[PDB]
Amino acid sequence: KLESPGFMVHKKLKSMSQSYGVMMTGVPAEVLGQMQAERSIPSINKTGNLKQQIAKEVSKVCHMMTEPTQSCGQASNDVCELLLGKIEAEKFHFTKYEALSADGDNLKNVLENTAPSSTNLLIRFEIDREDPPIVLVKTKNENFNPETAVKNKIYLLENKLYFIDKMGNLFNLGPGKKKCTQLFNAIGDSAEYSLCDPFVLEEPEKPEDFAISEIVDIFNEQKERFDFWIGSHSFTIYIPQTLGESPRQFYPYQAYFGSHTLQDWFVSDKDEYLSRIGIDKYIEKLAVLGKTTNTKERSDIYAEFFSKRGREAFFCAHLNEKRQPLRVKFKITEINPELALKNLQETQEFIDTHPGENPSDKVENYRNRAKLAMTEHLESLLDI
Repeated sequence: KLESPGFMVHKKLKSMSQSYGVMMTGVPAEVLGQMQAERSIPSINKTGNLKQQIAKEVSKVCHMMTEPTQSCGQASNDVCELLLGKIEAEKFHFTKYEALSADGDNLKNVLENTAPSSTNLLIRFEIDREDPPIVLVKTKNENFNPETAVKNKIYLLENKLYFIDKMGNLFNLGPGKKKCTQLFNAIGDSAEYSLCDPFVLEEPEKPEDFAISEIVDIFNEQKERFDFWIGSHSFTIYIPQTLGESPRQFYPYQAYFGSHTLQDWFVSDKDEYLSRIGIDKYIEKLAVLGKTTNTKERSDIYAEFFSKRGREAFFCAHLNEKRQPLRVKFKITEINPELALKNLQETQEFIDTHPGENPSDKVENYRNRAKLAMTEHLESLLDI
């Protein structure tokens, strides 16, 4: 089979990732271990047993390296870095996302206006869910420390009404000290109260329910100060240049934290499986995920596209239903296959430098050196 240089990017990336998993980041093992040691230092109690807490922290990290701990964002970053190169990946990273139009037209048209034989496209997607606060916590100010408080809640003190958002930003919601002192006393003593409860915002009876409904209306009137959106998935699609009049093919790439790595994805050939749906039908279903209000339909598309292969049935079932609305945004660039292939071969050669007859021996050698570098870095930093 003769294939374009563009397709050879995809084939090379897939094969290497299948074989070498974590080594594709190109990060030397001694660098990875020192970063894990530094990341776990805040976890260690200076007064306690040092030689003991070290062995525990190195044991956690050892556990994790055989668990699926690669995040979707990291997987996407790694693809963009390999395909675009370090410098142009950072440009792309500061490009703004465009919201996918209602039918993917804006994205279908970009594809319509590019010659399958001339161009190699990399599309990056992000998927956010709308996550507004749903609890109000009444606390006296003595035992309110804004640095520690749980996020995405509304807090009512005697003299302030605060919204702590997902980033820990503290928003004063507007009322003065007198109005807060009145709201604070009208409400009873639960820990938390709900702010979404029906016939508790529309048909209030109890004075406490009026107070609560009153805070809800204050929050809603100023809702555009806030961003309730939070990321839930990140992934890329690669569309290599075609040969002759061969049809145009897309390959989706992803990891999903706690479910599977980019390597697991490729080993399961779910990229090939989804490839067969065709880029139009894929984008079409992506669009549906964005506008729908149908929970079953929402959970189904998300699971079909983004679950570990073989778990389409329950990835988003029950507790893991996709209850909140989703929006789909994207951003697209072009690829110089010769740069991409050159970056993959620099990775391959960094991998070949590792002792080990099989790919699986190299990965173990990489993991062991990372473990050993993490221990020693932890020892040196703690004076053992």
